[PDB]
Amino acid sequence: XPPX
Amino acid sequence: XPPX
Amino acid sequence: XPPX
Amino acid sequence: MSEQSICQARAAVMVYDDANKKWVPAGGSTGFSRVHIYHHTGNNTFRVVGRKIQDHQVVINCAIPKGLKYNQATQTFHQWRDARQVYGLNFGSKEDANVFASAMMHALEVL
Amino acid sequence: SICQARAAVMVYDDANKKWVPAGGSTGFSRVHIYHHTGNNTFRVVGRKIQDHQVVINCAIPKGLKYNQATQTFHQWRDARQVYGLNFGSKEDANVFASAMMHALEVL
Ligand SMILES: [Cl-]
Repeated sequence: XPPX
Repeated sequence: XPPX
Repeated sequence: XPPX
Repeated sequence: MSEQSICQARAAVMVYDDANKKWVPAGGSTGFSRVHIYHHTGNNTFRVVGRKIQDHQVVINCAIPKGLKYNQATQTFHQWRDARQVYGLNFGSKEDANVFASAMMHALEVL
Repeated sequence: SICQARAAVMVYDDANKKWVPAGGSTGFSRVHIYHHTGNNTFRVVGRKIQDHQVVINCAIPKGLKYNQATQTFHQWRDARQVYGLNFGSKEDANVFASAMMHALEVL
C-alpha cells in the first residue's frame, strides 16, 4: 500500500 | 507500488 | 445512490 | 431493498496519484463526504459509496471483493486497492474510522 | 493468446513487506494474456515451466494501472494482492507490456  |  |  | 446500509462515516475520500506520489481528493475537489458500506442481501455483495456533503457529488462507488485487504494505516486514515486506483478514507474523527472499519471487517468476514 | 513471455511471477506479501513466488514455488513461468473474443475480455494466465503449476489467473479489468517499475519488472494491483512480473529479458518485458497496453486500449 502507499503511505498515508 | 512496492519496489522490486 | 446510483447503482453498483 | 435491495441494499442495506451497514455503516455510515464522515470522511474525505482520496485516491493515490501514482505519477506524483501524492494523495488527491476523489472527484477533484476537497471536502468531506458521507461514506457508506452497502450490502446487497440478494447476491451477498458489498460496495462503498460516498457523496460529498456540500454538493452531493458521488465521489466513490466501488465494489468490495472477497479477499480485499483493508489497511488501517493510521487511526483515521484507512485504504484499499483495486486495479485502477488506491482508495483512501481520511476520517473526520477516530470514531467515524472505527464504525466504518468495524463494518468493513464484518463484510470481509462474510464474503 | 495474444502474447507469451517468460517471467518469474511474484506476489507481494503484505505482512512481511517482501515479494514471494506466486503459488509458493520458485522458478520461471510462461505468462500469457488471453482474449475472449466472444466477450472482449482479457486475463493473465501463467504456468510454471518446470511443473506447469498454474500460478496466476487474473482478469484484466478496464482501467487497470500497469506499472513498468523497471525495464524488466512490471506490476499491477488488485484488491487481494499486488502482482509482479520479473521478466527474463527486456524483450520479454516489452512484448508483454505492448500486449497489455493494447488490451487496455481496446477494453
Ligand atoms: Cl500526500
